[PDB]
Amino acid sequence: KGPKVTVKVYFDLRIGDEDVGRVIFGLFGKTVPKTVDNFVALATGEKGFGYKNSKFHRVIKDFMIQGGDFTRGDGTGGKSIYGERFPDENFKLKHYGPGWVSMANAGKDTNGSQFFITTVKTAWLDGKHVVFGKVLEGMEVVRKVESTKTDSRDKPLKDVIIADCGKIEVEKPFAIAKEAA
Amino acid sequence: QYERYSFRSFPRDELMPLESAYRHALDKYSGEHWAESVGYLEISLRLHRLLRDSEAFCHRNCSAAPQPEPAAGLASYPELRLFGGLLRRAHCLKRCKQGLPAFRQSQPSREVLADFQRREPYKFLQFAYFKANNLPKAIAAAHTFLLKHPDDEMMKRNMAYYKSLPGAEDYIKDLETKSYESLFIRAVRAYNGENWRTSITDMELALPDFFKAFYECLAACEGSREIKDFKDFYLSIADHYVEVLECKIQCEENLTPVIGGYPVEKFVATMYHYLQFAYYKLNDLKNAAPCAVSYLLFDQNDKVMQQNLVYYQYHRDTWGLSDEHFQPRPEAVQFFNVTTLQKELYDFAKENIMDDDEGEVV
Amino acid sequence: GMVTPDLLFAEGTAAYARGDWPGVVLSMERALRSRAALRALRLRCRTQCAADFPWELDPDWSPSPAQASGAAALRDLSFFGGLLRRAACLRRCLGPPAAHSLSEEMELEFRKRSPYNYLQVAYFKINKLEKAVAAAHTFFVGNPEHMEMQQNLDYYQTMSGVKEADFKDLETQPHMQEFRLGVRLYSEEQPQEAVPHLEAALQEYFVAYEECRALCEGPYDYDGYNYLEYNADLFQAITDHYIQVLNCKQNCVTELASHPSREKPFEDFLPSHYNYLQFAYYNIGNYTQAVECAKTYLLFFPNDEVMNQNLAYYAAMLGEEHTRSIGPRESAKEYRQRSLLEKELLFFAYDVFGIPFVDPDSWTPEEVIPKRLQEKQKSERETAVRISQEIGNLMKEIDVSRLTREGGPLLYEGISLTMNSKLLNGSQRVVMDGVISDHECQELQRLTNVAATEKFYGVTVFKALKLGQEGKVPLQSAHLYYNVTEKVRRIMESYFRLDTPLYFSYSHLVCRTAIEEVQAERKDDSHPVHVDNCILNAETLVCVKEPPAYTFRDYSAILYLNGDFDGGNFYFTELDAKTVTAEVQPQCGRAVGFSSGTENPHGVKAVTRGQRCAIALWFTLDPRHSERDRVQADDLVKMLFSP
Ligand SMILES: *[C@@H]1O[C@H](CO)[C@@H](O)[C@H](O)[C@H]1NC(C)=O
Ligand SMILES: *[C@@H]1O[C@H](CO)[C@@H](O)[C@H](O)[C@H]1NC(C)=O
Ligand SMILES: *[C@@H]1O[C@H](CO)[C@@H](O)[C@H](O)[C@H]1NC(C)=O
Ligand SMILES: *[C@@H]1O[C@H](CO)[C@@H](O)[C@H](O)[C@H]1NC(C)=O
Ligand SMILES: O=C(O)CCC(=O)C(=O)O
Ligand SMILES: [Fe+3]
Repeated sequence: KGPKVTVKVYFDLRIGDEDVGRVIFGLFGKTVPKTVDNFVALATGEKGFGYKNSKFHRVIKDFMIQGGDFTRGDGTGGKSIYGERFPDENFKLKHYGPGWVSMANAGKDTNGSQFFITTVKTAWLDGKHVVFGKVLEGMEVVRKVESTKTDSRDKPLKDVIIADCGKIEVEKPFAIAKEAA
Repeated sequence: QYERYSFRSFPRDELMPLESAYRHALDKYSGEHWAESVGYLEISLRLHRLLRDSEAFCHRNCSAAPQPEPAAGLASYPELRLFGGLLRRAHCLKRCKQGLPAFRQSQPSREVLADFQRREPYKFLQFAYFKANNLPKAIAAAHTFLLKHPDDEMMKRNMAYYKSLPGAEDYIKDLETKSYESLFIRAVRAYNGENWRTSITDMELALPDFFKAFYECLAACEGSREIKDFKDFYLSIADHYVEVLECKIQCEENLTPVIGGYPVEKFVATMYHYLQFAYYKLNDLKNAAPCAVSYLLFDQNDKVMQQNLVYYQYHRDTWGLSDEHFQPRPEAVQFFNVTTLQKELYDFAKENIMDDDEGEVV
Repeated sequence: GMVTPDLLFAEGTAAYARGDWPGVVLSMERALRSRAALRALRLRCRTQCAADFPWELDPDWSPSPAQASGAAALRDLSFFGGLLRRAACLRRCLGPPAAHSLSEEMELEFRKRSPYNYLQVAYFKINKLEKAVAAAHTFFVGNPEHMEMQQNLDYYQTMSGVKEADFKDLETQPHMQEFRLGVRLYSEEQPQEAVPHLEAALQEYFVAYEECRALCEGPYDYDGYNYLEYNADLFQAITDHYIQVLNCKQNCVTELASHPSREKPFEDFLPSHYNYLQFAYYNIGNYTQAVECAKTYLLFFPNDEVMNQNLAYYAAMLGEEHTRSIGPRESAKEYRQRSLLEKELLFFAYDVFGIPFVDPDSWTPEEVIPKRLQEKQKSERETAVRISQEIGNLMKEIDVSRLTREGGPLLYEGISLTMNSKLLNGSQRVVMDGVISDHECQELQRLTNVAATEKFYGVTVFKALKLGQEGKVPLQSAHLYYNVTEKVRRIMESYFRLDTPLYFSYSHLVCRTAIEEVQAERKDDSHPVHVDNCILNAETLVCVKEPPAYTFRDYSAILYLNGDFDGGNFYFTELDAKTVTAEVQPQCGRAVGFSSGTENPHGVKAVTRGQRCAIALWFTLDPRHSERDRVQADDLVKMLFSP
């Protein structure tokens, strides 16, 4: 058994001035709503501000890649559609392995607009962050950005830019497995 | 591992947290040391048995606590009465659990308890016994583990290897055994040996033991849970009980003895069938009729025993039978009530309360 | 169904920022409507689901011997079957549950009436002045210290198009608008127009009480990240949640009697209702109602002398048979009867489980408080008059605020007084030497170094006790930590001349390490200048006390454990965080104690090449905002060392 996906949002990454590929996410709009609704709204840019032309500001190797802060580039901003912060909904799902998306927070009940794509099984973050997605396709592209040259502050030397980001409708919610990738 | 065990006088030398003892046992097992690992694994088993015995003793006073009659004005507010009784029972439990030596150590995590209920340590125990020239104990541990997991290929290979050795053919014993199962086996042997009084006495001794074990197991299923959602009052205390009920449903089937590799289906019905036959063969119908009525109660759709009951009813003025010796025994009625109520509650709960946001992967 | 209010509020705020007046007015009105719609839906579902499935109580069912194992199971099954039926009804009625929850900032914004400020600005810019003055009056009543809205109301008053009765309040509860108006009419020697208003106030009070009691069945309140270590059984979790719900239901009598125009809730609300009613009825000429109201007031306070005199006068004027014929009102009887049982249950829970409860009523008899709880209240009362006598002697022997609330006994032997408040350039400041010896310095340092496996690690006393129980850290170190925390609490309470008992809020054993690989060009402090009560805004030289900050803390104390490092000095700063006022040098045995208000902004300098070990302690004077982990720690210590 596993959770059911309901929506699919896709990204189009770019390191430097060279196309790399496309990452397609699978979001659980029934297990944890109001967190998918934030991610979907920012992806399509319904309310003006969105993830377009954003940047990944933490490329910590063998741990995770974190991005989504569009207010400023240093990684200490970000606002959601429900004001500024909104509380954690439920910790039903865990970081089962690589390619699982979750909401990065700076305390308790401080969900904003920053996420991170897990790359190794982080069992010590369970019960602290809320997981709302899974990387369905393009698992070889997320590993391209991770192996880029980075300085001491974990900021990549070459900028990573989300060129495009949209949304694909799903006609029939299909379950997935809690294994990896 | 259980010969030198006493719940009251437990040696204070080996009182350690269960998790620490298990960790030391596993660490020494991986370090190619055998005797010390055997001792530590046995100590961990004894600690688990002590923990279960202590938890099954502090639920004896609290449940059997006749509540005092309250004031006159309190009778008009039922919610306050119910939850005041709940607070008093919780207070009694909390006070009682502070006096026992097994509750003053570091309590184990849920995954370790789940592993212990799955009889996992017995694999290590049998291998360590084998590597220490303890073939009878090794085969006993292998058989004990096989009793719970009838689908483990490695255990079949090991057990077949054990049978190949000479002499190791009559030491097949269960390390985790219960009194009622032994009493039932002795009663069955006596009944097959055309002995009636001994069989009747053994069955009548075995029934209350099974009921006591059943109610202790039911009481031991109301444990903690893992917090992952934050709902309202009723909606959150109606999920803890759903998990508790999922645990409770399997207590009846986790206690049934296994004979010949096949669990004896309809345990209580078989007990009452044996009792009815034995009582009838002695022409003591005063006790024979209620056993037949109870067997009807547990198995409604029968053929031969219904015609039996017809014979008893129509010929009631032949041996002497009042209108009261035609009703089931109170214990059978209570058992039927509890089992049917739990099944009905689970059937109702898995349609209106359980969430539907997970499916089957294809 | 109805979209979440916070999304609509965000849309309206954005529209206000851009300058789209129709957008902001539409969004704010939609948000205000949706909040009330959701509240009404919750109330309706809860009331209907409670009315559909009554508890109905268990029958007589004598226990009987030798059959007491299955009877308990049957009783539990009945109780949980009823519970499951009610839960199913609620799950069917409510629907999607994500829309009923919102952050604390949004709730605070809705409590302070900010949409009405936005709406009044928008309505003025839209030329709809009547609604503009209505919104301005609503906001002004919400916040009485706002002078700009008073000026705006005056400007609206100068321009024609309104009246004095045109002003309307759209947020205050109906039972509160009728009480004040009736009281004002009665104070103007006009009893004829005062009685119907007070009667309507009583009716609406009972209705609003029954409505507010049905909204207290909410989620359990874990202490931050303490839901990951929660190991309560079924029947303990049920009682924890029920006790919290009962506390919330009992804390509504102090919410229905509070108005934003005042800084203090009304005293004895319902008995005051009956007192004004009986006075007005006597003034009018109606006498049976007067004696009935006097009796139903003496029901609550049966030892009053003025009301007894009034009742005696009324009875003397009337006949004995009539005065014996009429009694109190039944609604007050039922209200008091239910509240007494709830109070009894809460006092039992406080006595046994150590869950605090502060009585919101003054008419509660002494027969509902247990015997052990009664002695503690007596000792707390005696120490209040002993401290008061000490203060009077100092004043009669005579900067007042620096002599009558400082200079305590310092009970424990071996403690000196290095610097008082005068030498620290401020008020409510102290520095003490030699609270603990060097052996305890080493013990605590090793306890906080072993438990670890700039940087930062802190361990609380409860976690230290649990780790000592498991076997990772020594147990005597945890016991010593417990003892030193209690000793510092007692010393701090005694020095500052406190009469109300001082409770615990938080404790923390911190350890700061400086990494020398990133020591090149570090121009920031280890701890920025802050205030433990407010949240600081140095741009305007003021703080605001809000939920994002722990506003319930009253006193602070810091105890140091070593003195071999570079930097790490503790310094006090004035309101603008640029000028140092005092500085202390860490050595173990030093205790820095101060009040955590806005008069003592502090900070920690940068730590380079060493370790800084210290214990940080914060105390409260409010028994409700106490530490919930100290009861469990005390229970652990009781059963570990004196079992
Ligand atoms: C349970 O413990 C209490 C503790 O005082 C005792 O009074 C009571 O008799 C005990 N119950 C049984 C059945 O022994
Ligand atoms: C218990 O079972 C008997 C017979 O099966 C039935 O008559 C009785 O009503 C049941 N009791 C309850 C409480 O369901
Ligand atoms: C007093 O008031 C009640 C109703 O409030 C009324 O029925 C009664 O007639 C009044 N008594 C007199 C003397 O007016
Ligand atoms: C802590 O104080 C108690 C006094 O109640 C004393 O018995 C105990 O020995 C003390 N522990 C340490 C480590 O000083
Ligand atoms: O450790 C210190 O000196 C100050 C700590 C403090 O004031 C705080 O934690 O708010
Ligand atoms: Fe501070």
